[PDB]
Amino acid sequence: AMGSMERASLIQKAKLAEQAERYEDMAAFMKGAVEKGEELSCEERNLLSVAYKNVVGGQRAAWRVLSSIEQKSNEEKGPEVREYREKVETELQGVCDTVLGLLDSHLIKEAGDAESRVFYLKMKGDYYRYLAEVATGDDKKRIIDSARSAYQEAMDISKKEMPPTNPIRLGLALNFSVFHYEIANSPEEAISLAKTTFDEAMADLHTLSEDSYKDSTLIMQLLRDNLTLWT
Amino acid sequence: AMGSMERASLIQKAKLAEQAERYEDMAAFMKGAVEKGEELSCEERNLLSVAYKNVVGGQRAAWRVLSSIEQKSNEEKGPEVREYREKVETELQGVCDTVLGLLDSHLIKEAGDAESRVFYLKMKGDYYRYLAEVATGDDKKRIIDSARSAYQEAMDISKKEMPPTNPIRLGLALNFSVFHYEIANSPEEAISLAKTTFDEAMADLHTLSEDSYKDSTLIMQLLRDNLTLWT
Amino acid sequence: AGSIPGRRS
Amino acid sequence: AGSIPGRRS
Ligand SMILES: *Cc1ccc(S(=O)(=O)N2c3ccccc3CC[C@H]2C)cc1
Ligand SMILES: *Cc1ccc(S(=O)(=O)N2c3ccccc3CC[C@H]2C)cc1
Ligand SMILES: [Ca+2]
Ligand SMILES: [Ca+2]
Ligand SMILES: [Ca+2]
Ligand SMILES: [Ca+2]
Ligand SMILES: [Ca+2]
Ligand SMILES: [Ca+2]
Ligand SMILES: [Cl-]
Ligand SMILES: [Cl-]
Ligand SMILES: [Cl-]
Ligand SMILES: [Cl-]
Repeated sequence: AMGSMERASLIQKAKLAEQAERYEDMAAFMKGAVEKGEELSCEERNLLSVAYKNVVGGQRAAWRVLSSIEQKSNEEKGPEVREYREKVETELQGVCDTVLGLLDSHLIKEAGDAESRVFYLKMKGDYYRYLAEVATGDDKKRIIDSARSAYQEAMDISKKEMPPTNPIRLGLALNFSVFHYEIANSPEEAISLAKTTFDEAMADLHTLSEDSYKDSTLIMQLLRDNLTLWT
Repeated sequence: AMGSMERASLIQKAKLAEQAERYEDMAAFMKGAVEKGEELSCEERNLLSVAYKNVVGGQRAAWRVLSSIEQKSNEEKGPEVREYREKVETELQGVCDTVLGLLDSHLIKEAGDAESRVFYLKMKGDYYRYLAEVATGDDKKRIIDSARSAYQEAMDISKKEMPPTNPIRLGLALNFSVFHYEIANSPEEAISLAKTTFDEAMADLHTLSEDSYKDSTLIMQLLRDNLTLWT
Repeated sequence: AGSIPGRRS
Repeated sequence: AGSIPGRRS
């Protein structure tokens, strides 16, 4: 759809869309940029993630509202609540499938540096996790396993190639811990992962500049917030 | 597009969409409901207004962000900011045209009671006002006049048929005052209208129940907030 | 200046 | 529980 627009113009318009809080547009611009076939820079990977995370985040919030109404209804309200929850769910699945398709064609396979590869495998884990949040059919177990496998490959690379304070490594651990707690029914694994991540980052803060320290400690506090919620 | 869904199901889904903060869906459901051809109840008129006011309100906010960036750029940023502002502007115009088309086919012509007719003519004034906010071509004056004329007809009916505390009459006066200040370059008319509206409502509050009082005073405070801003 | 909101809030 | 945000804020 964006095939006739220059890559650089798509990137510029994605930045404008973010400033205007037009995240659906932002995602469409970034999909067009990825489809140009060139690798993405660090900044461009963040535009891609911000756009889709905000789109799917709104769908998730709406799905949860509708799913709560539907569960309470189960006086006869008719088929409408279930139909509308299904509509939002199908839309959400479609966005996740689109993101997974960009990662598979061909972002992950060309990503050789640890920072890019970990970033994309973390995203893959996240969008399978969002599919798992709404899954109930014969493929639920396979969707959960696909998230697990992507996060695990990202973790293995991150532990070999990045310091324990690296923000991508920290955010990956944060999200994989949420996977364990909320999806995999493994709260102890979630707590263990968050605490070991936090403690190993703490012990490496001394190596960091003021700005890197600020970034790492911000994510450490997110880990701590979850640990406080879970314990 | 909604032609195969029951009227009652469209109304129910519009209410669910509002709860889920899915205002584009809400507007599509309400467009489908209007297109069934039956008049709308008070509650249904509010669903229609809420849906489109939230959709166009988001477009307006994005247009303003983009128009501010574009004015500052006028280093050469290339055509992208103007192109993207134009894209959002065209979308906004399309939504306004859709709303105006529902009012013209055939909500206004079948609305005989003062409450319904004033409500729809106020909406007509509002969506021409939103078109006027972005207008710059040969039709700008005619768009401003179309807003004026709709608001004026609504005002004339409201003053004959509704008490001065009626919330629709008050909201109409509020919006027409904003038209005078922001669109018509008539700040004195805006101030006069807001103050006379406020004072005439104040003098009628004694007739109202506690709940009607709460409604009328809420809109009176919006009038007062604008008067404080403008004086 | 503010115009009328869609809901009371 | 919270996951990573898209931006620092
Ligand atoms: C999964 C992930 C993605 C991006 C980053 S980040 O370092 O680019 N960054 C960030 C830095 C510091 C604290 C939080 C964040 C999240 C937003 C982005 C901009 C980290 C992890
Ligand atoms: C233009 C207009 C539209 C609707 C109303 S209202 O009375 O239905 N109402 C309201 C009541 C009290 C205070 C503010 C409002 C605005 C939202 C709606 C629900 C009034 C004016
Ligand atoms: Ca090119
Ligand atoms: Ca009953
Ligand atoms: Ca490469
Ligand atoms: Ca029918
Ligand atoms: Ca220069
Ligand atoms: Ca009638
Ligand atoms: Cl539906
Ligand atoms: Cl554009
Ligand atoms: Cl309300
Ligand atoms: Cl940031």
